[PDB]
Amino acid sequence: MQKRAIYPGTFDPITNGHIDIVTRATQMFDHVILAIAASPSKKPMFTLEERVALAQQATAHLGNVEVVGFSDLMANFARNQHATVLIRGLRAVADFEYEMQLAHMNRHLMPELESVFLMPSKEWSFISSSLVKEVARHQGDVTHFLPENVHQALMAKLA
Amino acid sequence: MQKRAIYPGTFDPITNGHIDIVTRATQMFDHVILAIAASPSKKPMFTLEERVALAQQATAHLGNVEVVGFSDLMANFARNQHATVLIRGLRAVADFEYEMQLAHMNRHLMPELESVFLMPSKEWSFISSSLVKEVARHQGDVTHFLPENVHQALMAKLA
Amino acid sequence: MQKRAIYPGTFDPITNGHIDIVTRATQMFDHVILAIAASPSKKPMFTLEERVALAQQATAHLGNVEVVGFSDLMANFARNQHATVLIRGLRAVADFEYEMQLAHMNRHLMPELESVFLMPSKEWSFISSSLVKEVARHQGDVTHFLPENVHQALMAKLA
Amino acid sequence: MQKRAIYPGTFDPITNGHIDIVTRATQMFDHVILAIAASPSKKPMFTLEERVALAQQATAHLGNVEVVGFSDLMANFARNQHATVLIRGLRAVADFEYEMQLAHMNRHLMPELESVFLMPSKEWSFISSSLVKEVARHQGDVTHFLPENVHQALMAKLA
Amino acid sequence: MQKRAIYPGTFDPITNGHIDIVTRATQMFDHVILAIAASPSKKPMFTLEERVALAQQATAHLGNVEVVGFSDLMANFARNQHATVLIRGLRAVADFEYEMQLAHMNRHLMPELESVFLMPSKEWSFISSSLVKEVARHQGDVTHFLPENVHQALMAKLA
Amino acid sequence: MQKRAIYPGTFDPITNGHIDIVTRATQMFDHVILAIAASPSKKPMFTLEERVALAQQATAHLGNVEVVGFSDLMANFARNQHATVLIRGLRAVADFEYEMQLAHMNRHLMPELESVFLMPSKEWSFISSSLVKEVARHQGDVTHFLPENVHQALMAKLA
Ligand SMILES: Nc1ncnc2c1ncn2[C@@H]1O[C@H](COP(=O)(O)OP(=O)(O)OP(=O)(O)O)[C@@H](O)[C@H]1O
Ligand SMILES: Nc1ncnc2c1ncn2[C@@H]1O[C@H](COP(=O)(O)OP(=O)(O)OP(=O)(O)O)[C@@H](O)[C@H]1O
Ligand SMILES: Nc1ncnc2c1ncn2[C@@H]1O[C@H](COP(=O)(O)OP(=O)(O)OP(=O)(O)O)[C@@H](O)[C@H]1O
Ligand SMILES: Nc1ncnc2c1ncn2[C@@H]1O[C@H](COP(=O)(O)OP(=O)(O)OP(=O)(O)O)[C@@H](O)[C@H]1O
Ligand SMILES: Nc1ncnc2c1ncn2[C@@H]1O[C@H](COP(=O)(O)OP(=O)(O)OP(=O)(O)O)[C@@H](O)[C@H]1O
Ligand SMILES: Nc1ncnc2c1ncn2[C@@H]1O[C@H](COP(=O)(O)OP(=O)(O)OP(=O)(O)O)[C@@H](O)[C@H]1O
Ligand SMILES: [Mn+2]
Ligand SMILES: [Mn+2]
Ligand SMILES: [Mn+2]
Ligand SMILES: [Mn+2]
Ligand SMILES: [Mn+2]
Ligand SMILES: [Mn+2]
Repeated sequence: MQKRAIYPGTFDPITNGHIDIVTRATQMFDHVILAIAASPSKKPMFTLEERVALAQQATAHLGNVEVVGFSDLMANFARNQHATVLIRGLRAVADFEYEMQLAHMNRHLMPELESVFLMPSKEWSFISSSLVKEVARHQGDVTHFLPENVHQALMAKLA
Repeated sequence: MQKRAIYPGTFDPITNGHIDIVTRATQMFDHVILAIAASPSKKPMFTLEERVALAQQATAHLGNVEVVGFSDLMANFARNQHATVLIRGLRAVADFEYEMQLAHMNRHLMPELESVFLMPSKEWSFISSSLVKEVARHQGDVTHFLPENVHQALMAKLA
Repeated sequence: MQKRAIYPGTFDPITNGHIDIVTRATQMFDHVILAIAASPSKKPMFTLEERVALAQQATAHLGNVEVVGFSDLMANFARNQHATVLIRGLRAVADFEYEMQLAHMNRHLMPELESVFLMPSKEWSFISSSLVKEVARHQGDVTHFLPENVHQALMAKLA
Repeated sequence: MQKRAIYPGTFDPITNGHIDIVTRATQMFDHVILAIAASPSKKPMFTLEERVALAQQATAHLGNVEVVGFSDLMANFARNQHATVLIRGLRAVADFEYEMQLAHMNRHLMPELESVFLMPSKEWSFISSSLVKEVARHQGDVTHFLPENVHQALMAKLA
Repeated sequence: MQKRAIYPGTFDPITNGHIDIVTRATQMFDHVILAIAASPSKKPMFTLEERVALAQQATAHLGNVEVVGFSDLMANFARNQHATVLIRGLRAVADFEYEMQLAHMNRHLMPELESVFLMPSKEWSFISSSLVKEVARHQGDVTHFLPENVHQALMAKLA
Repeated sequence: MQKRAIYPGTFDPITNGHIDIVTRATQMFDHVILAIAASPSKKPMFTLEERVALAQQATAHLGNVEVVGFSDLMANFARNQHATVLIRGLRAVADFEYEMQLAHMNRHLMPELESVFLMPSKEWSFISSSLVKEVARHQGDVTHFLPENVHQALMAKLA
């Protein structure tokens, strides 16, 4: 079957953890939409424009990945995009109770959208965009957790 | 014995989950005070006035329920109201560590107030007011999680 | 109202933690039935008869407590005891998860039997029958965690 | 793409929860192998042959499901079945922790076998084979949690 | 060996829980730096100056404790201070997933800095500075959780 | 100061995870006692003598490590070894809960024996003796998770 999956998030910025997850998704699903939310939600270090461009570059090597931005309800977008699979990354440091809440709400909103939880490499299982941003903003080295293009952009952002 | 119990919260707005919990409480305790906190805590979608009126309507069918608003320390109000039972709803997606912290603090503040944790129906075990508000604010259908009166009020609020 | 509550468990043996919980229960409800399950699958250290005796003496000072043993389905025994409140203790977090399962199953078996979780004192928040037995198997001093009569029995049973 | 997925477990016995998960799997992948592990260390109630039979009938209505038993290393069996997706169900939180261990071990044993966690309906989020057996050992009504043929087998096995 | 340990935090204000942890640290390590972060992070009830002075007084009886303030990355300061041990208090109500995330990030940033988790007395295992501040700000008694000097300062702050 | 630390466990068998933890301990304290408990109730795969031998060789490269077996109460053995630091490893979250219980019990038995939790590398954060044995029972390759001598022993023991 030709499944269309959606992998939503703020990607602010996209990390090696995100790349790990989306790469794993492309191996089991025909088309993967990496959906970037225009979430002013607490000042996106990067803007949607930057957010999208960085993601497009970091996943350019992935043939069946499509980077697209969206506003408001993720489920409404997933429905319009005809996605039937919702990719969620599950870190060792994940808020499981929250993921359950989100998945059940998304199922209520769009039952035809099935939540699929993927696990990243042990290497990226203990980090997050906010932690990375916080560390970088406070003069810490986060080179190891980001694609080269994102690393360069981050330095420009904090300079 | 004639126990007086208090069921505190922001009820912003009251949901079917809250109704579930308070209804279960009225079956084991003589008088249940549904206490609504005037918690400006991050802009109450609804005002205390609205908050109270909506709750009064949603629990009007419950004979031994009294909806009352209060400000500042919940324990101080519970003490003045002569409550000896503190109702706490325990969702499957609850922050247990937080509930423990809260209960122990409340016990220090008022040892004569006993924390009672009740469990809602599987139906409401994965939702919360903030999630409901967030989904509704972003164009999602939350009709299923609210009493009719609250549903109508919510639509007016977001229009 | 005069509610009848049941506090089921293996109580092998009953500890100060159990005493703490049942005591809190007697202050909320008219009559409390401390129900000891045979639990053959657990290969209890003490026989049902022994555990019943131990608990009886350990709770003799509590006028409205009744100790009874049972091998039936807890739900059926609860219904037959005319109990409408099911008491459970919440100390540690992985207990909560297991407790929700039994609670939802028990609600399925007897919907009018309302689950009520109570929280023990900080003093007994880290003990369990199995841990006390483990320490006692190695001759460690567990006098602080058990009722006088239970400690003697545990000592005599292990030597 | 035509992916082959494997859904391993002890299935002692298979429950509606398992049915829920495998069903969600058949809607995402072309072929699903419901693999029943011998699991001698668990001292299963039903023999491998019995569990296989039970599952076969319980999933007969699902065209792209295949039930097979195995005593090999799950990873090796997966490779030999030509599966590239490993299905796992996430109901409760302590499962998630244990699941990450097996997932990371299995990824170490077969890196191309991608772990996929699915979430069951709220309806079966609190049941397990062991709990159903426990209730059944006490003659409790478990018809609601098992496929018709499994319930009969469970009844006949316990009397 | 002569180990130099660092115990970082906002100490806003320092509580009996903090005193408990730092006291335990001084018993196993030669020199303990109680590092106070100048974290404007959501309006420090107390200023760094106040924060430091209160801590110095509350730990004056501890000979090998040095109270020092720092800004930005904790790891950068720890490195400059030549610390090889990082003290983290682990409460029963701790965000473990967060502690893991933090520890792994700190290990990436400074591998020569080893994270050591200490456990406070049952007495302080269910509280935190934010909860204490919130309760006090809302007219609750928090005398029991603070050193006398902090208690006096807190009352002045809220008057 | 010259502290003596004890790292107790069943070590059945000792894994790279254990090696990771004890190694971190030797860098903080002068002398470390890796204490292997008989743990008859666990029905260990290897005898105490075997586990001691295995650990001795597995930690021979660590000058300040001492391997000893014991069947006494861990607290008493710690006191008799003149240890004032109790080393424990924290990998997964349900371990933390169980660890707090033993820690509080051990503090009750020997208040001057301070509990110290260390965190293993991401590399060994998902392994355990039981999981390695489980994989090995099915002939899976576990060379990556065990010291050379332990792997041989495990291979020879299972065939
Ligand atoms: N390092 C990672 N490994 C695996 N999954 C991840 C990782 N980081 C994020 N995810 C997952 O990707 C999705 C989107 O996450 P998001 O865009 O918020 O980035 P984030 O790192 O989680 O941000 P933040 O640090 O603000 O929490 C979520 O399902 C999340 O669990
Ligand atoms: N759906 C629900 N089922 C059971 N208990 C609930 C539910 N929603 C809230 N509660 C409980 O009722 C009490 C008050 O909760 P509150 O008023 O904050 O609503 P809320 O849904 O928890 O809000 P929020 O989404 O902002 O977290 C708490 O003890 C909470 O656990
Ligand atoms: N120390 C304690 N504090 C609070 N509740 C407790 C405590 N010990 C047991 N309980 C609760 O009492 C009920 C019965 O528990 P049980 O009879 O199994 O004793 P137990 O200590 O939990 O045994 P075990 O060590 O085998 O787990 C459960 O709901 C349990 O959560
Ligand atoms: N009710 C359920 N809902 C969702 N997933 C489930 C459910 N029961 C089992 N699973 C999942 O299916 C897989 C196999 O589980 P298993 O065969 O052990 O049955 P089980 O119910 O988990 O047994 P037990 O009661 O012995 O723990 C696991 O990944 C498990 O998480
Ligand atoms: N009562 C306590 N017992 C043990 N450790 C504590 C306690 N309070 C704080 N800690 C630990 O000390 C360190 C610093 O904590 P912090 O300075 O943020 O105070 P805090 O109480 O955790 O603040 P907040 O209430 O805002 O969360 C952390 O590692 C934290 O876990
Ligand atoms: N891989 C690991 N990483 C970090 N700490 C570990 C690891 N394995 C064990 N430990 C810790 O070492 C101590 C002793 O553990 P133990 O000897 O039981 O081995 P184990 O792996 O935990 O065994 P089991 O598989 O039976 O649970 C415990 O404090 C435990 O948390
Ligand atoms: Mn996130
Ligand atoms: Mn809430
Ligand atoms: Mn128990
Ligand atoms: Mn299972
Ligand atoms: Mn904090
Ligand atoms: Mn262990």
